[PDB]
Amino acid sequence: RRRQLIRQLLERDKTPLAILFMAAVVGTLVGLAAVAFDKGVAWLQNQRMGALVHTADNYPLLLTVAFLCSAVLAMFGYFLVRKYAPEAGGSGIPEIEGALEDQRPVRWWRVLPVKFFGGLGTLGGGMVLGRAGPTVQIGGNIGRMVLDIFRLKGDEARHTLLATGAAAGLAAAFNAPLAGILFIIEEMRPQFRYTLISIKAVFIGVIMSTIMYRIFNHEVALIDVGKLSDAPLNTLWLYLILGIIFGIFGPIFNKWVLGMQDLLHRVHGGNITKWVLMGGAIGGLCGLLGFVAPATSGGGFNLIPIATAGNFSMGMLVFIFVARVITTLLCFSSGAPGGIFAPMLALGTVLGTAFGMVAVELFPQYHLEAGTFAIAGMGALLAASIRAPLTGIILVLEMTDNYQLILPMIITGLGATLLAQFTGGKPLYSAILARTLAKQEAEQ
Amino acid sequence: VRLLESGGGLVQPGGSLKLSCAASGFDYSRYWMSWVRQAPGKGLKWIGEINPVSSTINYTPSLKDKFIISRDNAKDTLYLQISKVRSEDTALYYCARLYYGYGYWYFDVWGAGTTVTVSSAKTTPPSVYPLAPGSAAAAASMVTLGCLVKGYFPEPVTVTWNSGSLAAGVHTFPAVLQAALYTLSSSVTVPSSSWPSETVTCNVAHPASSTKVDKKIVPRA
Amino acid sequence: DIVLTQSPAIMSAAPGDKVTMTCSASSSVSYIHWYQQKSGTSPKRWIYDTSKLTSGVPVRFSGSGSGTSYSLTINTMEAEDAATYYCQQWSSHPQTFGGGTKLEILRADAAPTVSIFPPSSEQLTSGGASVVCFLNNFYPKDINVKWKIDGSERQNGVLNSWTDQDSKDSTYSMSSTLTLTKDEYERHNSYTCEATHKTSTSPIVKSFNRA
Repeated sequence: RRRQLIRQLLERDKTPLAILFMAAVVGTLVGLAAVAFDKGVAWLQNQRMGALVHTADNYPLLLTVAFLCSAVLAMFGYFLVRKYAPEAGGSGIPEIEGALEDQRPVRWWRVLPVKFFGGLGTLGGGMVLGRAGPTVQIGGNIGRMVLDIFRLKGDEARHTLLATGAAAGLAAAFNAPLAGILFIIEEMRPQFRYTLISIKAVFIGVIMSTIMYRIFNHEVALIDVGKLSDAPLNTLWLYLILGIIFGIFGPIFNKWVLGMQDLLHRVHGGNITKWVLMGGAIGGLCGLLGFVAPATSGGGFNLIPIATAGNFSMGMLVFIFVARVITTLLCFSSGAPGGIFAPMLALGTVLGTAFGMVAVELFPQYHLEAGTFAIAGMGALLAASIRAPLTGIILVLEMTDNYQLILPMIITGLGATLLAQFTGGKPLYSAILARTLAKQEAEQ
Repeated sequence: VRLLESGGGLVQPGGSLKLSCAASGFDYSRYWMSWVRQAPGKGLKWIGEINPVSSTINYTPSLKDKFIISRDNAKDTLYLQISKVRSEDTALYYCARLYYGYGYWYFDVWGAGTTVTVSSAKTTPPSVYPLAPGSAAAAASMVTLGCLVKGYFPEPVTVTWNSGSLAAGVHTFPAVLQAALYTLSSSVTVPSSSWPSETVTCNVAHPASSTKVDKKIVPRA
Repeated sequence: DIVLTQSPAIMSAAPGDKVTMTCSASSSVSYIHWYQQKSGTSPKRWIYDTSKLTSGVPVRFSGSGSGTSYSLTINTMEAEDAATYYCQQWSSHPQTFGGGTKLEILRADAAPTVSIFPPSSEQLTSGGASVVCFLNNFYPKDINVKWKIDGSERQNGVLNSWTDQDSKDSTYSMSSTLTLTKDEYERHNSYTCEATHKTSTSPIVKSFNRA
């Protein structure tokens, strides 16, 4: 065996130039697609908020047109999915993990146009869903599409091009190349067996799509929080406790998303019309809340800098929290096309902040600033629910550029994954794939 | 790294004054600033602190608007407004940058501090008198000289000999207050041959009453 | 709020000697700090977090303690160690300070050099007559001064002031000023200054005659 090992070492890191070049082309396409998607969404939210001025007089007519618009967009989305590609429903990440396990097809000819225009409807309609799902899935399918277009053979090419397209998608959703690479090598990849995935190719693809992102989003940030304060050693324990809180809440939140997934399937029993209409109702409800109390709807990115700065009151924080737990559950569980990463970033921020506030009044001698707890908690829900701490920590880092909070962030995120395990719970994406795969049997 | 606080001085009881603290030699922004004071002949006492963005400002358990601590990061300057000044407020005031090791904060760097005097007594200039050898005529290796600075208010007065070139053998006593007036004397001991021969000058200054006097000590006729 | 009580308010120790001062807390504290304050100057952070030395603080300086009792120690004390030491604790809010400890350079006894001065010509011109008497460089601090006009004692109009320990000879100095009215001053002739100090049973007298 030692002779085989020696042979492999001596042959390590030699990826066929063709796969690398195709990873470059994939990265470029995924990046362009993610830019186009983001712009379309923004344009829709804009138009919608522009109609509210052409009808800004009759208040009831306002609360009416907000709802109608959002309903029509949500409905268009649910329709496009339920009618053409059922698989493009929800996050899309589980499905792609399945494809990495060769247990789920990659019908790109269907998913690409459906996930794109479908998500455009739901996101542009104001629903509490992120761009992460749609872009990562479109990424993967783009990778499959190029694989098929150049009829590339071998597991590696199939596995590599699929994984890079996914990573570049994540990169282009958050402008976070490192988070995009780490996500594949911590969550997406098969967790129980070896794989022929070329990291360097993933790298190339991510770089390419991130550059495509920069070509269209120069001089702006998704989340500008500025430079926060430092964290003394004697304050570290506070970040542990907060992790324990996320730890008890992580599993619970997972139970709810899955439960609500079932409970809502009952309401329409799988009927495409009761489905499309239920979605139209949730969507419209979001467009409605998107005016009355904006902090309860949308992606949540907007309310992050504010909450971190301490501009919200405790009561406002609790309100926003509960309302968002409800709208997030309602939107994701309903099978609507969208991600759950950002909503969880928002929730984590709010919870983290509230905790910081409490801490501040309880420990004046620590000279705390609630925002450090907001940043530490921002990725804590991704650590407790999806259970991919390293990717969350690096994503937050890449978005908030507050590396001096690195230790607290790791301490908080680790506490969450430690407490989430000893309270049971499962990696939400894994639980979902395990669910699709279980429902695929017992149905034979 | 320098902390220079000013604004102190004489204030009438019940009146209000604003102390300032000019910071320089480091980024003023990432630092928590704090005020502390020391009453004459007594211990130190914390007044309060203020974070970088002025979003947090804590005080000693002293009621209401008695203290108003503010800061201007644009001018790197710290401020302390005191109101309804009473005798207990007469003390030396120090601004201090705050920091920490393990996390149990300390007063990193302190300033020279500004003196605050609460009184209704009026600013009075000093009278400087030369203290010549009384009869002597008594040559010895050491001849002690000096000058009396009496009837001034309020503190302080600086006394130096020969513009400070004469630092050894100098003794400047603490001022004593009596009948609302301060009095202090300074003694300089020099070698006997040197004093008659050359000039031994005492420089007194009382900025408060805009007074500057140089008194040349001359033998008695 | 936490009350820090420093056990020795004043202490004297000759150079080269283990000196130790205590800082007791009313409640439980941790990682206390120490500040050195020399007469006339601003406090300087000396020791922090119970035993860490601030950059520039001599190794002869050490600190230790725990729970509700801490202490600062100086191994083989030098002459530049004389100052006032304040302990401080921000383990509880709001922070508090100790009463301080005064460290004085014990040394060899020295008799006072007494010098007496008659009122200046400039002062008399304004109806005042201050008679200054200096008692320079003596040790210990304890000392008694007695004024005598024409052999008769006088205690009214007398003001005294003592300097703090000197940074070079570690001796003390005192000034005694007898202020009178020009008319009072002129109706007498003999003005004497008497200094009584440990270094002698018989007082040191210095005087002058207006004639």
